[PDB]
Amino acid sequence: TQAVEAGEKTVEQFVQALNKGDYNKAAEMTSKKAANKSALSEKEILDKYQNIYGAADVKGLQISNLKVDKKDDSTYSFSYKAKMNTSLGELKDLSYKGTLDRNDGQTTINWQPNLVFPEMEGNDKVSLTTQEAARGNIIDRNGEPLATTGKLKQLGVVPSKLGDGGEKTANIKAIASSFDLTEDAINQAISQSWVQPDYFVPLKIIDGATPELPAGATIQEVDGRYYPLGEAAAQLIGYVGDITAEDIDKNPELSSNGKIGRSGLEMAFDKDLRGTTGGKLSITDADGVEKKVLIEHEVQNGKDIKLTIDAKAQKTAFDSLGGKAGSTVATTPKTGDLLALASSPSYDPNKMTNGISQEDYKAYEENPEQPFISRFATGYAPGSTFKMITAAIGLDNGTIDPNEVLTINGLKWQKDSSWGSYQVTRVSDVSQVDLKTALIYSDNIYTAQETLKMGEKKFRTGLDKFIFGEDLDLPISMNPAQISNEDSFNSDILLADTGYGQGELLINPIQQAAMYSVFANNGTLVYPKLIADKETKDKKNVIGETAVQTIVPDLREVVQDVNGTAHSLSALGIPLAAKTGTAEIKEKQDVKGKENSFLFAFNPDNQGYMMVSMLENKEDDDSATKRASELLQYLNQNYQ
Repeated sequence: TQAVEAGEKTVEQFVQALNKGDYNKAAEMTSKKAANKSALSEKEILDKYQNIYGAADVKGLQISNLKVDKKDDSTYSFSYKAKMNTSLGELKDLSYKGTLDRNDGQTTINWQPNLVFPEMEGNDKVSLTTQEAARGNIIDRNGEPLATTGKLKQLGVVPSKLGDGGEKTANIKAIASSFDLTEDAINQAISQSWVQPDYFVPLKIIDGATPELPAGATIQEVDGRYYPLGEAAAQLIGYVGDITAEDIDKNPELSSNGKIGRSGLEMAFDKDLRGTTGGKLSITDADGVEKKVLIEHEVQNGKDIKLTIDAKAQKTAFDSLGGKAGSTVATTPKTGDLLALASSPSYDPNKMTNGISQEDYKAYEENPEQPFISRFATGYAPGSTFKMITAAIGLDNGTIDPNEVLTINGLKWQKDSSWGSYQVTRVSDVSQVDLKTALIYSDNIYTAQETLKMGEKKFRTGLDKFIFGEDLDLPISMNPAQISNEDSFNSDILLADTGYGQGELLINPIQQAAMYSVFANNGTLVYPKLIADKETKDKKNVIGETAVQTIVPDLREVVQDVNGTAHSLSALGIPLAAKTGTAEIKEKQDVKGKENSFLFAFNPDNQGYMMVSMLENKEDDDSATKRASELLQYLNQNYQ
């Protein structure tokens, strides 16, 4: 019994050493090389495991049903079931067997080639054939492609057919002036270490028709990942890169030759898009005559993911931002379909997945506007557009009388001298302000006063009926929206700021479009939806239908009244209920004050579309309303 427990522990340590990849550690637990003892030396056992288990990318060896008994005074037989993960899948129901040797004070494994794979004997080889799986496509709601696998035009040069001295410089300047590329860049490419005289040196992917090819230039068609929309949806879709040795160490079922998504949806749906590697792992004899086929299954190409995105709306929404910092979310508020998730500025996913230089990538990672940020999923303060929610809450608890008129003098206001130097600021010096006037002129002083009259308790009771703290069911990496840092404001100033949407509030544009959807469903919140096949989830009785029928007509006047903040949208001549907003941002790291411009708009007649747009750190005389003329036309025409 005492010697039997050491045998089991030896087997346990042996499998553990194999599971952690330490083959030398496992090989040093084997007995001496002999006929009935071990079959190979320690170094030979190391090489056999490293070669065989490394070719199949074996990882995660786990055992069960371990039984160690006794055969003689020094031989102890053992047996266990085992399972492992390979490049083709999981090998299950593996019946291993062997013996041990307690010659001295140490039990050692009588190593045999059947401890690699069950039915291996003598000098049996292992063969692994694999067929790559084609990565699936990402399409919009109408089948238009957002991420596909197509043929690309690879522009490159051969240093031998280029020239010696003079002709080489002239052709490089000709291949540089014809394809828009630095003359020093072509020389740096053809002079790298790996380059040999008669090699094809790739340079740039051409997305149009082939221009004139000077001497040495040649195009070679290669298949690779292609993104039609380009930077317009680079943050949403993401990109794919070459699979590295560490990625295979993490997941052996990846292709050691394929592509893996690095960000966005290409990464979120990498398992559903990469497919499963087909092939056959088998045990062959001395040559290539197969004995036992361990694993085998046909190749399964990746599935296709169909999004709710509208391809043209996504392109229009991104281009409308004009390269500035901001985001735009367009939805169908009754179903939650995400028609567009634009984020600007952006990067080139085609340049990212093909040939990207360490200089252009550094330019993408140092731009203070940070193009890599998915701004539709980044938590921001909602701005003065949030007064709608504060008003809708005030109408449900009877705090806000739509006809009651507050008397406000000036542009700054504070409850008490206790506030110190902080004052709620408004842009329009309107004396007699009621609810309708406050929404037209975007009066923060009205909202700050009604919020304080409402009280923290009633205000949070209305806010808690929304989606604060909820993790949305979307394949987009996101943090849930918060009302503040803690569950209590503990500051009348912070409560007033939260009234008009800029305290410790953090709500990303997707969560904003969710909360604002109540105005298109009579107080019923419709969760956003990105996958076309999913069902519409809703949250009924968020705000009162009385509040919606009171605020939406006022939101119409935001566009129709000549002093409305969105009156420039009346140029469209379409039914529009809209709301604008601003947000002042100034932390300790900020130089001066940075302002964010917001616009919320939707069709109040048919509820066919809804739009929220933001301009982060706006330039002077710039606004989200200024750039929303085109997207609103498209959504009004194509989504009734």
